[PDB]
Amino acid sequence: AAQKSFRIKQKMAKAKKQNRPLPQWIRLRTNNTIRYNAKRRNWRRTKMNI
Amino acid sequence: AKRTKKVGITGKYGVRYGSSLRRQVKKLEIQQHARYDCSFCGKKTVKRGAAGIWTCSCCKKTVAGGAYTVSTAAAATVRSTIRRLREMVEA
Amino acid sequence: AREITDIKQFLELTRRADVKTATVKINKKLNKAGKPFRQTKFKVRGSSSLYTLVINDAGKAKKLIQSLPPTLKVNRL
Amino acid sequence: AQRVTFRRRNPYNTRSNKIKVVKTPGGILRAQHVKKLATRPKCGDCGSALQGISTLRPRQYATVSKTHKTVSRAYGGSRCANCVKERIIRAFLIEEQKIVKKVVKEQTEAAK
Amino acid sequence: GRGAPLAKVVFRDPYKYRLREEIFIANEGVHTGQFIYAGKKASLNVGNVLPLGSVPEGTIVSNVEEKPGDRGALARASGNYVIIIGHNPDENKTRVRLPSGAKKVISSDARGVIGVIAGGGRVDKPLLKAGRAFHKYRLKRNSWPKTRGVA
Amino acid sequence: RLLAKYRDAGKIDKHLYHVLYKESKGNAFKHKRALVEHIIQAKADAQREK
RNA sequence: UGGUAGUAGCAAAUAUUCAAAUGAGAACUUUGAAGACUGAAGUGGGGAAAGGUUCCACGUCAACAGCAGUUGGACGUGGGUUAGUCGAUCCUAAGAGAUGGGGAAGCUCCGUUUCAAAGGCCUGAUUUUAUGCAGGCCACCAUCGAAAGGGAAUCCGGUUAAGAUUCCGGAACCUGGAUAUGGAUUCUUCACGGUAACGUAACUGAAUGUGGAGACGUCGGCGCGAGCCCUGGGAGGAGUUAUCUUUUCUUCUUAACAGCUUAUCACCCCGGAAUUGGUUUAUCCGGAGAUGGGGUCUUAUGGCUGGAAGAGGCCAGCACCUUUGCUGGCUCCGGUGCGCUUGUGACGGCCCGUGAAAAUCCACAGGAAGGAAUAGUUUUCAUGCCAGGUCGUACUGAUAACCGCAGCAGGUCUCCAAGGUGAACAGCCUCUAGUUGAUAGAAUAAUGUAGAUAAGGGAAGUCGGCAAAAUAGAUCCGUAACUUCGGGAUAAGGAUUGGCUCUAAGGGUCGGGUAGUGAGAGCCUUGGUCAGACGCAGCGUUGUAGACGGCCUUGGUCUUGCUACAAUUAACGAUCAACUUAGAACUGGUACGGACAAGGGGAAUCUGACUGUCUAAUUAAAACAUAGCAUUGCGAUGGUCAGAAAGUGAUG
Repeated sequence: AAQKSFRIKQKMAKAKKQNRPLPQWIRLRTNNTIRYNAKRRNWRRTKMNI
Repeated sequence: AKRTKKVGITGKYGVRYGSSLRRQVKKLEIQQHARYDCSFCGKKTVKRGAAGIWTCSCCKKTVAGGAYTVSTAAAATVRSTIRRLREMVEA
Repeated sequence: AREITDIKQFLELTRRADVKTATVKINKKLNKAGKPFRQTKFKVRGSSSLYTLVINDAGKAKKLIQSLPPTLKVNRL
Repeated sequence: AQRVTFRRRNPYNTRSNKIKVVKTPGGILRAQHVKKLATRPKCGDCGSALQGISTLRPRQYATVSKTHKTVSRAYGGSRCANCVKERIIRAFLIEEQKIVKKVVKEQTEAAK
Repeated sequence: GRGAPLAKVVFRDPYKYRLREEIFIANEGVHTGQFIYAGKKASLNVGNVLPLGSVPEGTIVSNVEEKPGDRGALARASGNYVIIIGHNPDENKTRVRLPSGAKKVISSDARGVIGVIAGGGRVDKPLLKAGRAFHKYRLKRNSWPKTRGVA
Repeated sequence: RLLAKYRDAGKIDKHLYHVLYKESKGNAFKHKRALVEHIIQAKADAQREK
């Protein structure tokens, strides 16, 4: 941490690209129940445990 | 002067440890920290480290000896026994 | 990184076919305690180190500037 | 004063991580990491450092010419001179004394 | 962790050209540069190592083998020694006296080095403080301090 | 080093050097001036015994 | 979902104020002006562990920031981490763990060099031979395990909204591989010099062996070096000026690398010692050869030069809607040290503690093999050429970025380190740096918490002087019983302590002559000789300076050979930095360790000898430990103990 292996950084890359809200166009789509993103992992609330 | 009356070097221990024990440790530190004659170079330069080891300061030698003195009294007789025993092989 | 005292060694270096760049630097320093005078430094770039030549008397320096081969690219100051 | 920092990423005061403080041409104090000090080669027999040998770290000795690693005697960069002198004297005199051991037993074995 | 000092005696390998270094327990009074003679016909001087069938009785040897070739079992700690008190040349046995005062008959092909063991009189000095016993037992094993089982 | 340079100037011989050196190793000399006075004292004594 | 209740409360960390800007709206945002704080064992600069985007920018104010909000470690959208040299990679440590084997119904257990036929290395065979075969050797015997141990290699300056020992400019070095050009050697084929210690840019060398480096505790003082601190002269810029002050602050810097040179230590040669002598703060050395004289060596260091002033720094001018500068200067000469920190050299103390290993690299012994000159050898000499892969790199490292459910007065390893007082890294105040954040306003009742101060008496309070008070720094005097003779002891108990003007002591560096002479190895100067050259200036012109100087000199030009006189005596004269100690007057509303800091002591008893250790969240003790004493078992086909077993295991 500040000096890392590669595997942990690869999972941080995935944890970055998932840390975003819904696309705005899905809420218009037919038969939609998804109203927000129920998996927003912040860094002040949830530690991902690698 | 003579700064201590009867403790000597064991005055570094102080008031602790009894009197007979400090007298007993004195008896062996006067042998241990002393400076002995080297039998080969003839110089009084033998000091010890590392109990049982007597390194000459000059002359590079090292005598494995007694732990506090260069050759203890129960050892220096043994070689005289050897001096008795090796003479009977020839005569 | 090196310093050269000889002149003919420097002339041997300027024709060594790796030396593509040289430069002439003109310093303004003072002799023994009194007077300002003109020092020059000839720096040839060998491919490993940068050789120099320190000339204090400029009466050798004008002859030496003339004595450089003209195929050598010279940065003047 | 100007308080300085480590340059590498090792924060502890180990034997590898030593620091000199140097003024740099920008005027500022800055740290310089200093390699451990090289030790002189020693005689294997008398323990004295033997002279004529450049004192370098052990992989520096492959960057150097052979005359900074050697003196011009037999047993040059390995043993100090006196010991070499002694192992000539001894190695002469016994190989004279042994010849005495070959001249006594030509006569004592013959006069028996 | 050992009261006696060692002795790194170096021998010539008889079958390949090299030197083999061997760690004896130093007897008392072996200066460095002493030639140490291992073997049957070796003379009887302080530091030589000999078979027990080659020495006379009353000889004060140490580092003596139990069975011939286990390389130094009996009488190794500092100050100690065994004393050959008799021979039995029939079926080549030797009767010795161990440091505890137990007499014992062993084989006369076992090897003992002549002389008492260097470092003698090590426990005649008091160990005055607890820290000195700590620094004694930090180099042997974890057997200190001993809590009483009544406590 | 004052005894050293007085010997190197030849003002004092080496016998009195080896006496006054071991005396200076004790107290025997409160300062520089007392030692100069003690040099001149013993030198005048050996001069009167000459 | 209530009553409770719009109450308990949002009070530790000395602390905020004024004006302007944005805005619907500023106790809280931004700038400026004040005022303070941490005060360099910092509320400062970097990091390890940990977090993972929080770093940085634009926009937004629903929710969160237990008040506020136009602000944010929030929300929305994007941007950002560049390495041959930093680390990981490689090595082994305590240890883990295959293979061979041995158990176990089996999951799996033991063991790690072991009851195992456990593999590669260079030369020859080549011109079927592709690189197999004929040998000569050698035997170690997996693998993992330390981004704090071992280790091949870099630094400076600049640069971005966020990266830099990584990018850019310059300057280097290491490893691996190629081949040439020189130089060296050679018909004395595989170098010479030095009495020697050893030196030279080079100066064959296999298998095998040996040695060195890697390789190393801790404490103490001494020497040297670096950086900081302090200080003098000089060259700039700012502040103060009612008065005074040659004033107060600030800038004046130099890297990696390379060449030459040098300091202890060590060694060689001549030489010979007692009328014992060298010599350290610390007492060790010398006929196993001192002191003395002359040398050799190492180079962390230091110095000079190159890098490199063309860099950075501090100023000045001419300007410039803006872009962007351009032109100039200077950047110099020193000194001190029980100073602070740090590195090291030689020592000295300590031990029934004597204080890692391997990789890697080098050297020597050895002599296989190969090599001459019409030229073969030489890449551990100079130069040149080519290449250096992968992964990490942003930021915080904490009274908001980690863990404690939280933006929790807790907890978490380390480096740097300023001025004054002062013994001090104590407390107290300031500089560089960073903050000004911890809901506010008004009053200031009871009872609280935190700090105080009290007439007279003095523990009479109380289970008990519990809590406070009192002493306390330094200097000088004086110090009992008892004792293991070391202590007890800062025992007890007294006396001083400012400011000012002085006095005495405590140290260094060079000079030890007059006269006649040589070189005054300064040669000045008058004269030139011709390198009299660089460069300036002007319409090769034919003017400028000759660097105002190698070279030749008629001498007035404070270092001296040789002797004269006789040189020698008291040992001096000049001169410069340190502070320490002792005393005297004089003076102050009798004060003066003026704040801070900072022992109460004695007479005894019970108990444990002591230093130490534990019930982390009620027990820190007379308990546990301890050294000391004593006992018991055991001679390894063993004593104590483990295992479900084993061709097992701990002490070992």
